[PDB]
Amino acid sequence: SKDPTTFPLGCSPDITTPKKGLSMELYSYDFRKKGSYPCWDAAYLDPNYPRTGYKSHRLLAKVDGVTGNINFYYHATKGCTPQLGHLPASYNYPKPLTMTNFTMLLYGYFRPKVTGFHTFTISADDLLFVNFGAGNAFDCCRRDSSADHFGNYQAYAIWGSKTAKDELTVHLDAGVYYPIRLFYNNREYDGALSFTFKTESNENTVSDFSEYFFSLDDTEEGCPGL
Ligand SMILES: CC(=O)N[C@@H]1[C@@H](O[C@@H]2O[C@H](CO)[C@H](O)[C@H](O)[C@H]2O)[C@@H](O)[C@@H](CO)O[C@H]1O
Ligand SMILES: [Ca+2]
Repeated sequence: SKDPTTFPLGCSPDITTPKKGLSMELYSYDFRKKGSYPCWDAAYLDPNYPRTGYKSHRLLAKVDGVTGNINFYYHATKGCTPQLGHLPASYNYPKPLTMTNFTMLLYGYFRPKVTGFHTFTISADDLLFVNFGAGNAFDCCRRDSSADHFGNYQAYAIWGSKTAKDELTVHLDAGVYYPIRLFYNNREYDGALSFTFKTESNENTVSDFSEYFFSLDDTEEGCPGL
């Protein structure tokens, strides 16, 4: 149920109009004390960090309606220094934040337009961990109760690996709502996130998620498929 799979389970909500976009939570991420070498904290790679550790830091912002092109590259100018900047407009959060050092959680549902094999390509500085599918990300219209219980990642990218890029090929059904969780961190300096996909049905890369990302209310019974 929770394991990654090429045939992720999806959801069938009883809702005539879903809400556009994913939800986002932003969290602080500190450097180690001055005189530390390296200056940055390796906590971001603690195995618990994407599940619980990120919540030991300050919740900075919680917003809805994240969609469009969510890709970014923040070029820092100084090492081992908090520097302010902005997320792209697509994130619905125009306040400044420490773009050199922060954590971001996105969640909601991906609804495909076509049926078939989708190949998602991701890259990140410093990390992007992706869950995708009911159970693997969270349970259908039962997100609040299953949010902390995601399974092993469907895809991940870590700066400093051999390549810092990953693919995920999954077969999806058009119009089905698939639970998705993105977890991002910048430890220091530059920060970057790339999230795009292709399908077998044409050669174009999709980078604008405007009619693909949705939010659904939880219900007592949930909204499983099949
Ligand atoms: C490996 C390392 O410590 N590099 C320093 C730079 O910081 C890293 O930058 C990479 C991207 O190149 C990445 O964002 C990583 O998260 C950062 O830790 C930077 O501080 C630079 C300043 O001149 O020095 C490098 O040594
Ligand atoms: Ca970085």
